[PDB]
Amino acid sequence: EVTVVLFSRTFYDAKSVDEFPEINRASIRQDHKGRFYEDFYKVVVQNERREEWTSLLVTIKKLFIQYPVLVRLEQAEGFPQGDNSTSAQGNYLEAINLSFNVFDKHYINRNFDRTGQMSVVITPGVGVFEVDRLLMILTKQRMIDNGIGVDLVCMGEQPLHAVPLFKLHNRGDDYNIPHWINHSFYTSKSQLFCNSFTPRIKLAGTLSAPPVVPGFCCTVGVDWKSLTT
Amino acid sequence: DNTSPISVILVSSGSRGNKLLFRYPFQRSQEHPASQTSKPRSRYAASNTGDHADEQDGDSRFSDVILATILATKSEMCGQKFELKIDNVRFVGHPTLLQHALGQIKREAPTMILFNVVFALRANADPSVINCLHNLSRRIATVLQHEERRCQYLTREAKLILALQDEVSAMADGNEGPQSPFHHILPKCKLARDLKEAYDSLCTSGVVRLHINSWLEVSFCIPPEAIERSLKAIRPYHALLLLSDEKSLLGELPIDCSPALVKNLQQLAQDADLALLQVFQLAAHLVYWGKAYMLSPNASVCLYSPLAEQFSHQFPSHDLPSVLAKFSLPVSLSEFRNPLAPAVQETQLIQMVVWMLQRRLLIQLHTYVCLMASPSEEEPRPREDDVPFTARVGGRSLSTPNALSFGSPTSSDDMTLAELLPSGDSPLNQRMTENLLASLSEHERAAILSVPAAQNPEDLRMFARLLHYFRGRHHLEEIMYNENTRRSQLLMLFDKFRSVLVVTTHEDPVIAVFQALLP
Amino acid sequence: SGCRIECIFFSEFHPTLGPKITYQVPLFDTVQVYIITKPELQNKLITVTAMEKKLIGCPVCIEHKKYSRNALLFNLGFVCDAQAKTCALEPIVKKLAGYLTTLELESSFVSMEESKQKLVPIMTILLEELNASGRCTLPIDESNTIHLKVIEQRPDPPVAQEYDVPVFTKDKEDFFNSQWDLTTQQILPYIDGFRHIQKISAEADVELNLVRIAIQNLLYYGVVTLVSILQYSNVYCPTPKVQDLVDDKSLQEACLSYVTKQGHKRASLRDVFQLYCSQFGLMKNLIRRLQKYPYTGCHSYDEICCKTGMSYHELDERLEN
Repeated sequence: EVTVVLFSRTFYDAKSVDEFPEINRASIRQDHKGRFYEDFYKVVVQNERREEWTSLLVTIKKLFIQYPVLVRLEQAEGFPQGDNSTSAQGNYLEAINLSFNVFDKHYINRNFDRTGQMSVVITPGVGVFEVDRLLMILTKQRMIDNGIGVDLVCMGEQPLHAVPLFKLHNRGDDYNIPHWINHSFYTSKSQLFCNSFTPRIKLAGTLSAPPVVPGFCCTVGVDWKSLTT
Repeated sequence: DNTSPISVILVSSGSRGNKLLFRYPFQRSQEHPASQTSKPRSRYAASNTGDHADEQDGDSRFSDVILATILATKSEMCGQKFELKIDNVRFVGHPTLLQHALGQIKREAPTMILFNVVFALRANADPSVINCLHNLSRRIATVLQHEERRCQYLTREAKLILALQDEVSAMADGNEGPQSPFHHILPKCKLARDLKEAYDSLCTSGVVRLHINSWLEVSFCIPPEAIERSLKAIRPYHALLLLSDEKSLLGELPIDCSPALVKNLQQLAQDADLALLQVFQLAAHLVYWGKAYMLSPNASVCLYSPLAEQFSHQFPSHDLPSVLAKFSLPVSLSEFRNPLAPAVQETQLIQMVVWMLQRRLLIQLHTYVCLMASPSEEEPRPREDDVPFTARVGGRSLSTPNALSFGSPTSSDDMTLAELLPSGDSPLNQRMTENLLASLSEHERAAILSVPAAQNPEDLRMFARLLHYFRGRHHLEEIMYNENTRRSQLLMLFDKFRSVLVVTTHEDPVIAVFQALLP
Repeated sequence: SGCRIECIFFSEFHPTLGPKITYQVPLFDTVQVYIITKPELQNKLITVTAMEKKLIGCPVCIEHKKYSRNALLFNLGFVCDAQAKTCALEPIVKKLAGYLTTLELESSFVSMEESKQKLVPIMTILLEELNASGRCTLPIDESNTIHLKVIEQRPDPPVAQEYDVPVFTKDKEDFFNSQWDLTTQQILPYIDGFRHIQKISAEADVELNLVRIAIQNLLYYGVVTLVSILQYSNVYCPTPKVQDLVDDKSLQEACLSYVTKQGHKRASLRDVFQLYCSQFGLMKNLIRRLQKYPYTGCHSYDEICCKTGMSYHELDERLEN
């Protein structure tokens, strides 16, 4: 029994006619930085088992084409900045925490036809997330109870460091590495010479005990057996 | 990466009169694998009356490769083609056609097809390799008056491709007089990288095309004194014998090509080194200087004006060829050329005067490894009492892991440790002292056969690797390796390197070397 | 504008009253070319890329076969010059074949003929916009907007040995510093600090295999390696120069114009060229800083670039020493 939930953020969607308790406002203590932002969830099929899939693939193509107007020109209209970068911001940790907010109330309406619990996040991110301290410690304490979380990256391009990592966003750049998460990459199907591990874009114009770089990392598969059974 | 997917001759296109395939199993004059056998036509196949196929590497679906090759190698209009299918299979295709019944441009029957000989490669080819396959196919597919599928040449060709990396060459090489680099470089490629055609066409001073194969021969069924004049010091006699072999015969070359072949042994060492790994050196000049007795008019003419419109007119205009004429015109032609070889060319006394005058006036000098005498060419510029020598490319042995008493680091004067008069710089005699003594007679050239891998290391160390591995700066490593030859205690001080090869400190061997220095 | 396409065509094996129909956009899909390239445009093996050569040019093509009852079979071909690169135009044609497959399995373009006529302005906009800039965003549905990009397909990079030196040919101040990887942002500050084994434990504190991979990828895009910068020569200094000593051999070594062991002759015998083409050095002290460590502008690049506008000195300097 699946859900397929799309989620994203926008920046500078401050206010319009009665759209006030929808916004949020992000900030940084050590260097002052505070902006307006807004989180959107669009769900596709909520709680429905059926055989003969791949019709969701057609509906996700329809929603991909409809998506930028669907996210940009809604509730508040200042100057909009859509769909912020994952390696700079993101609502990732809040999304996993809301999946836990679903799964804590499993005893409410009990299907007699399901046993196991699973939450999979597909991201085009690199593996970097810039995450507040309190939410990360809180989700450690909540995955203490019922470990259900799986992350997979369809960006590919397995970087040159310990790839699941969090730069802290607390109210040296403070790193952290999780050992509770199950990350897996998805390489595409082709054969060429030297798969580069770097992007590039040309502009016009006491302890410090975890660093992330001296940890060695060859390849991570997909782990299909922990995604089908 | 020089691999071999397929060389194939399929009877895909038999459109002719009589006595072959037409609707029976595969069958031809002097070759009939028939009565429904395994049916091979491809590369690695044991071949006689009866035959056996093998399939090794094409990185694709091999029966699909055969069944698509049948219908995807025939061309209707003549010429030679190329087909790059998927990312890692190519086919440099060569058909030809001779359809005529009893025209023979006597036999038992006309069995003549659209010819179907083709060899392949995967994904990183080279236009030299393409030209090689074009030339081999042009020489294979000629006529064969009585049609003969001689597959023994197919087996020699399949061994030819994997066996020998280089196409064709000669141990006996000629010379660079005044004319040979121009005679090379004006078309730059006459036919199929043929040293023998190159030196013969320059040797008779005229172009003549008698064919050259790769390693299996396929037939198509004057002496001037200037040669021995420009080739006194290096190889006149057997080169004149090769002139005799090329004015007389063709294809009968490997009978006379190779079997015709302190100070004396070092001369032979210079020959065995010029065969592979040591280059020579020359110098040139140039007339370029200036900013915002017979030097100031040339300087003014070069400064406020262009040159050849002015300084090429006055020296006959006063009826005196003298120091300024000899400084103006022949030195300007030598500046057009820029080796010292035209100063050797157009002279009778200038050779002892020319650098004297270049030091006399303000001409700029420089010294260089000589112009474009690449190892795809024969051998240049014969040895004399004056030519300087230095080796660059060829590798050599190793010093620090194996802990030889012989110190061989490649530093300044590259290999640090009546008597070689043509040795201009220290690397020549340092390399030959690192090779061997001058005492062994034939075991010395056996050791020159042995220096491939140089008593079997490969040198991954170039005298800055020591500064990479540990705290060996310039001073310490030179003070230790300048008396390394004598006693190996100074060697073993670094050559106890197993102890800092089993470091167990997981960060830095430099500090552990610095601690293990004095104890 | 290196590669230059000129004609784009669709074709289809028609039912028996027609052999094979074509939809052309401008070369020309003429008679004899299509006759002699007929056997490639129907194959046993499907869904693979295949290009052939011919007298005028090169079809890069792929065919597909669907609707096996009255078995339907079409192909998209992309005909370009005889000898251009055309290694950057294989995945674009294969990706267009994949898009046409999903377009036929969702909405069935090539069973109705008004969409078959609509298929031709697709080719005209592609033929304009590939040669225009090299990428196409092109909507043809409520559920398909085809996207295409020309990848330059650079050659392989060499190996990055443990003792070389990176140099930026380009400038660091032209990129987004925020748009890199973390390892590149932790290497890129001390990249002028020459020795690789210095910079790793100077700022990086990384695995040396990791900084090797990172500098190899920066060599694959935009950074040139060279060999170490210990003061080999000392005796080049007795000529008068206007503050032009350090970057000189770094530039001309980056030009790949030397035998390596510079000794004591290279610098003077081209420093006469540098003098006519135009406190202390503390020279005993750059030695302990060399193991692992836990006129206003000086004319060094301006003169070589403004004479790189000409070519005589780069002939006389490619001819090395």
